[PDB]
Amino acid sequence: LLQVLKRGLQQVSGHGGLRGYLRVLFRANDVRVGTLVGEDKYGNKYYEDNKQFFGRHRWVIYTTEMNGKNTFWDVDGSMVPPEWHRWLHCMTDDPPTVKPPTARKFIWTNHKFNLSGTPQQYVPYSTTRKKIQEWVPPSTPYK
Amino acid sequence: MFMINVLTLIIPILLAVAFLTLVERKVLGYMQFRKGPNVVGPYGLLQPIADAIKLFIKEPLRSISMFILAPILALTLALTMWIPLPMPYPLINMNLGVLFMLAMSSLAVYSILWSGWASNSKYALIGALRAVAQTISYEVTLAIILLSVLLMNGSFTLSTLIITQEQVWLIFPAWPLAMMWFISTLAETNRAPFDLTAGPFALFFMAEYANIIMMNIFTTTLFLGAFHNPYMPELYTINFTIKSLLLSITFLWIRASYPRFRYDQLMHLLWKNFLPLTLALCMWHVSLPILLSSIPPQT
Amino acid sequence: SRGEYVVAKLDDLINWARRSSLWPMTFGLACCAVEMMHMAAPRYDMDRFGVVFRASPRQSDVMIVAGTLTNKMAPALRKVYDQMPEPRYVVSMGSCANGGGYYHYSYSVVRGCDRIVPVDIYVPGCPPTAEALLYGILQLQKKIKREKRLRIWYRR
Amino acid sequence: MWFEVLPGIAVMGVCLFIPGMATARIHRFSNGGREKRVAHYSYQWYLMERDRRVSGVNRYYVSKGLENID
Amino acid sequence: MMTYIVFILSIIFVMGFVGFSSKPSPIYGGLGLIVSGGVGCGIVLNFGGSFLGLMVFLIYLGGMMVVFGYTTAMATEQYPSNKVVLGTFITGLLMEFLMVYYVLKDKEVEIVFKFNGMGDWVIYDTGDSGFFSEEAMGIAALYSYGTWLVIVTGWSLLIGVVVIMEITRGN
Amino acid sequence: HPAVLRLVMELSGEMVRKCDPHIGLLHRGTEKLIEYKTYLQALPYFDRLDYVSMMCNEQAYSLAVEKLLNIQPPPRAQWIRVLFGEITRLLNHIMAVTTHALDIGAMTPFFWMFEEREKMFEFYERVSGARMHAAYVRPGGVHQDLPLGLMDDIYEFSKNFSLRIDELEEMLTNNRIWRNRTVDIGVVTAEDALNYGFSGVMLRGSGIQWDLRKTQPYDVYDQVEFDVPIGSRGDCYDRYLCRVEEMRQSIRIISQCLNKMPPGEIKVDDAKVSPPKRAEMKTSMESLIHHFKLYTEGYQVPPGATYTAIEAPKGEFGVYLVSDGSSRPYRCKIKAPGFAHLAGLDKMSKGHMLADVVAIIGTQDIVFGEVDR
Amino acid sequence: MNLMITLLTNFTLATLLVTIAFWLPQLNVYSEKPFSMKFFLVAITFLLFDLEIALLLPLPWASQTTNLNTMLTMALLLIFLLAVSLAYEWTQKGLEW
Amino acid sequence: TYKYVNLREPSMDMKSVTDRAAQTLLWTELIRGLGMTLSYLFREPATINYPFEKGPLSPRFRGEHALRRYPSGEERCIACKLCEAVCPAQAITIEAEPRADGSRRTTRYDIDMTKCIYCGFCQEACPVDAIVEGPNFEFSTETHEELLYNKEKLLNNGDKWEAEIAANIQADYLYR
Ligand code: SF4
Ligand code: SF4
Ligand code: SF4
Repeated sequence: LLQVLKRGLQQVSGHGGLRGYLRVLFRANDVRVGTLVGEDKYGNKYYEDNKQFFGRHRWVIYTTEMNGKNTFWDVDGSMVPPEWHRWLHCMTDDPPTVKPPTARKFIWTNHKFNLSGTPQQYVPYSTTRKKIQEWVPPSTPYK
Repeated sequence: MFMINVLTLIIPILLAVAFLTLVERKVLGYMQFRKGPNVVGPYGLLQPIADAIKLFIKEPLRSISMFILAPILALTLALTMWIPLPMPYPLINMNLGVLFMLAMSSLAVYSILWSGWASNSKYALIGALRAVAQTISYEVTLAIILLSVLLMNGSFTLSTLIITQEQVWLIFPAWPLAMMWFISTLAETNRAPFDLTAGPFALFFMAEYANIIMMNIFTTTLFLGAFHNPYMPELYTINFTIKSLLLSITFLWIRASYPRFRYDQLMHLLWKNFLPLTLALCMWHVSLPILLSSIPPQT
Repeated sequence: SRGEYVVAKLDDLINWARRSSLWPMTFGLACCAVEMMHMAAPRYDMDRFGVVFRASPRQSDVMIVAGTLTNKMAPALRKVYDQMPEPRYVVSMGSCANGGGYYHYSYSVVRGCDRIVPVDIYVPGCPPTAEALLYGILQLQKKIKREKRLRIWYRR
Repeated sequence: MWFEVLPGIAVMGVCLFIPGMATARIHRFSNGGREKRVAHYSYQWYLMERDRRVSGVNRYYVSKGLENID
Repeated sequence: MMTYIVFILSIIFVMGFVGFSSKPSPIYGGLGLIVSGGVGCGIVLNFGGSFLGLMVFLIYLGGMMVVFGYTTAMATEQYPSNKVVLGTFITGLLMEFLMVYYVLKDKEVEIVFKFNGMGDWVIYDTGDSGFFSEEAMGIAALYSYGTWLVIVTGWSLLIGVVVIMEITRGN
Repeated sequence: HPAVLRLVMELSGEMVRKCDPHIGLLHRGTEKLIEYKTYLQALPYFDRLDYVSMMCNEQAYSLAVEKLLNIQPPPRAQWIRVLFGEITRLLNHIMAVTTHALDIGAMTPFFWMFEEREKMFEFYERVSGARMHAAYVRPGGVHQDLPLGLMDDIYEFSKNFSLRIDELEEMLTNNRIWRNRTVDIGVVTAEDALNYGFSGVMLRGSGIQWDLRKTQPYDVYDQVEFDVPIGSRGDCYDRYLCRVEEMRQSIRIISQCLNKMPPGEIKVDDAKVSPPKRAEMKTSMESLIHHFKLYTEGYQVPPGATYTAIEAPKGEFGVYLVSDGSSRPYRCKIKAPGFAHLAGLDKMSKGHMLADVVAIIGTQDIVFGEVDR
Repeated sequence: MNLMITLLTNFTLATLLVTIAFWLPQLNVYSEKPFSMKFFLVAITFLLFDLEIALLLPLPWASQTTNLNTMLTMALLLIFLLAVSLAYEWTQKGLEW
Repeated sequence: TYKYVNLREPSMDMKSVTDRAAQTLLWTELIRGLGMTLSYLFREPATINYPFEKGPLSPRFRGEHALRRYPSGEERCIACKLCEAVCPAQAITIEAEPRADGSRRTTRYDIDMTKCIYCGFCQEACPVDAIVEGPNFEFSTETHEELLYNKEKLLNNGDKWEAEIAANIQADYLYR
């Protein structure tokens, strides 16, 4: 029984201190840190452990204002870059720093996340020009 | 200091029932494969607190005097029914307290019927009438079994009961009587497998679960416990509290497992299985002290 | 200024208490009800968030319309909708519910559920994954976070 | 695991521990350290009334021990 | 909050009796009779009273009003006031206030009696060495002395059971 | 109150007079919409008219079009179709058990077997990509065959699931009060079983030794070892027992199907009905023409009417096609076991009480989507 | 009167809980819009068994007296009569469904 | 080949009938049920912490309805209307015009994400794999206007990630 009491102390002390323990506790839940696999732009950290079952493999820890939205709290999905989105959904067996990229020059680096309920959100319209081209009345008079 | 005693009783009933709700929800969660709830705050405490708050800010709508008078009776029972419970020094040294338990359970039946009348002529009120009938079919069993388990204790005073429980527990001289009584506690708490069944829902819900904690504390006092050592009563308080906690977890744990009866199967089972067996165990408990020459010291 | 500070902290407190748990009633006609039951699963808990399945309409916090609304269902749908407490929010789950879906060009099918109740969250998919529905419920919580109710009452 | 259900159990057990502790300390605190004299019978009440009478303090628990022998 | 606490609870007791004998709707009458039974229990426990008053409180409140409200709710409706009911309440309240007037402002009240209306601590014992109760060995008779009485009582109740099932369609 | 249906029960007190289901609260127009589409377009209507069975109805419609069209599916596709049909039968039976459990009370094995069903949804996801509405079964074989790394996962699930169904029989099934709930409710005369047109697990559970797999084997079911349980009495405890034993026989069929998987073929070798694979499409000309016209117009069908029926876990799932010689169907109807089981509710509820009526509805695998057509 | 003080405090605090449940929300926003016989047998059945419980239950206070034979005799007679009433309605198929 | 059930009689041997009587009057298998439920109590739960730990998926999941473009080139779309020809909900709306360069292109390309039943026929019917079902699952949009994707929405959507979609296609161009 003492070893279970022993291993929980290393989760507290070895995490980085009681500041970092309480931080990741009140972020959502995590006390299962101990692998420290990857990290990425927007500063997010990616932890893959093996001794847990299928599903607790890969977990993400976000940052504070990666865009300026106070995302210390209130984290969301679509705050992931795409290669880590292939990673963490358990579609593969490779951390995406093995080979991320593609050699095509159109791909963003902002990765504009979910935005419904903002002043900057999508609107539908028509991608179609003039339909029937109404008749132009001439400007000159007859008397 | 006496109103301070009252406040130290009825301020932890709110915290007790709310933390009971988080405990039963977490316990059901781990009975299944669920960590519910743990995300909302540190191990889910602010979630029941703020959820109680949200339930108080629901703004509902609507006979009005009856709708007032039912949950006020329910919650004043939930307050006024922890008075003689002898956590070592009880609040009022009643000469008889178990009959007060029976009387205020009947007042809870009043509460349920008044709510059913306030429900304004519904198939729900027919069902609530049936629930009143099943709830009233239990105070026979509880009073007769309680009579037999105090018969080995002489007086109604319940301090004599805490004297009786020093040598061995009272669970050993009456175990099947205790089993039937614990099933009757499941019965009186109106929860699983004994079901079914607007506002103020927080106050009514509070009344039901304070009734649960009362029945479990009274179960723990009636059948087992520890020794009242004076000039350190907190030892008895701790051991009593631990045993009552384990019994309440077992109570929700038995609720976690079985489908609920049919109403007519419930009546059939109640009468034709508990009621002759109660009478037979009770007449044997009557003839027992005359055949062991051990009648308790009725002072 | 200090009254503004008090109203801001109190409004944030009561909005936080509202977005705390939010137990719905599971309306659930068609196969999207099965997927609601599968987001009640052990592998995706509603109960981690205070979300409880409870068919009691008079204590319903939000309401999840999921399934295929019909002409015979719609009057009873709004009659259930009106016997609900006044802070109410609607999650339309499912391609059928949020715009008719596969049975769109048909009689006896209401074209979505805009035609009965106001809708707040649209989560599409056929069925929407429990994953996606839970992302929708988190976005509902953040909609509740941005509400400024008592601030508008104070500057009213 | 159920290591996490134990804080809820412990906090609710603290909420169950508090009223008995408060009651017992108030009895031992507002009766001069002596336990509050439980009384059920008219004999004991008569004894308690003559006890609070002969003390002179108009408090029954002062108990005026073995001094008025002379 | 004075000497006459038994008298005040008696006044509220008479108030409850007038409250359901002013002929209301019967569930309101059951409410008022629950009030009356509670305060009569208060009166008898003021006389002490430790056993018998709270005893039959179980049978009276714990066994009768529940069945009365049960039958009242299930049988008829009176589903949604009249001057005769409130007028009976007016007359009962006025006669109660007249009794309060003639008790507190005079010496004695005589309808055909001699009531000395004052502090009713009289009569009471001078603190004898009872050491059980009166009620304790009182109702702890019926078994060493009550041969005939409880036999005919239980016999009457068994006949009551068979009468009830016959009327409600024996067998 | 959730179950969703209208029921008008006129009754004498707590017993009965006459109880009638008003259904039609859910009517969508599936038959008319299939009458205005092609076959390949209107396959997902067949996927979701029953929505719990997600491959049995696929299998039924594909066998309907093959039976009308006279094209034998290739053997490896037949064995894969058999494997997914038995997985789907397993899933529908375990849902029926758990939904009767939560409809009566019995809160937790619901959650337990839903964890098992989440594992099987993971298998469906890896195979097709859908969560639940995996179309995946074209007329004329299985589209887009299963990836590498699946059969051993099925093997591990099979062992774990035999243990979990043993633990379910530990929890319930000689449970005292659930048996006391269900003893003698739902008596069914065999004449009433025939004239009222009950099919499947009702006929399995009361009397007649009648199974479509063993009377008209529509596929390679004639090569696997199993036995359908016969019901002894007209009640639902016994019918529960036959459901659980059909689950375990489905586990046996899954084990033999893993042991008998030939490495043959994916689809038919008929490039006028099944579309060609994409590489030979983008190389060859005829393949491109067949892809193009097969997806615009659809394959033509010889005219006539046919009927076929297979084992849905509710019963005789019948699909009846009327096909004018064309690229479109002309009419289709679905003989529904749920509709047939809902038909005899007066005889199943004449001599009981309303809580037991709710138990009668719950113990028959109803969805009220398939009851609609 | 100590218990009267307890009853008064609990009643008043519970009424304050009810008025917090009702008259708290100051945001006044938008105001908007046959019986059976076998129910009755159970109540009278309970009633008569409760009356015989009232006859039985002062038994343990009586346990200290000399006439033990008559006590045991009439006590067994009372429980036997109660069980005879139960067996009478049991064999005359009364409380059945 | 059948196995009919409920073939046991209650044995009139005294051992079996007294074991069933002690089972009835001692409440045994109810305690056995409690033992099974405690056996599932002390296990470890299969609950992924969702907003951090996202659930497992497949390489062939059907999500976003994105579009693609050529490597160092313009839109992979041709506007040959096969996807509107096969779309069973008829959610696809295509109006096509060629530009002045001569190659055939579009004007308007609409997906009713309301009407979309997410088959995959438009993925498995386009001859060039222009429209591709995305990997993700998050649409979750507050207004009914905003779930009606236009062509430029799909282009800014499919250009939000290429290497994801191309990685899935390179993993999955042989089974289909
Ligand atoms: S959207 Fe799809 S899964 Fe949901 S009810 Fe409609 S057909 Fe069923
Ligand atoms: S997306 Fe593909 S199928 Fe659709 S019009 Fe464009 S090229 Fe044709
Ligand atoms: S998945 Fe189906 S409904 Fe959706 S756009 Fe593609 S073909 Fe149309």
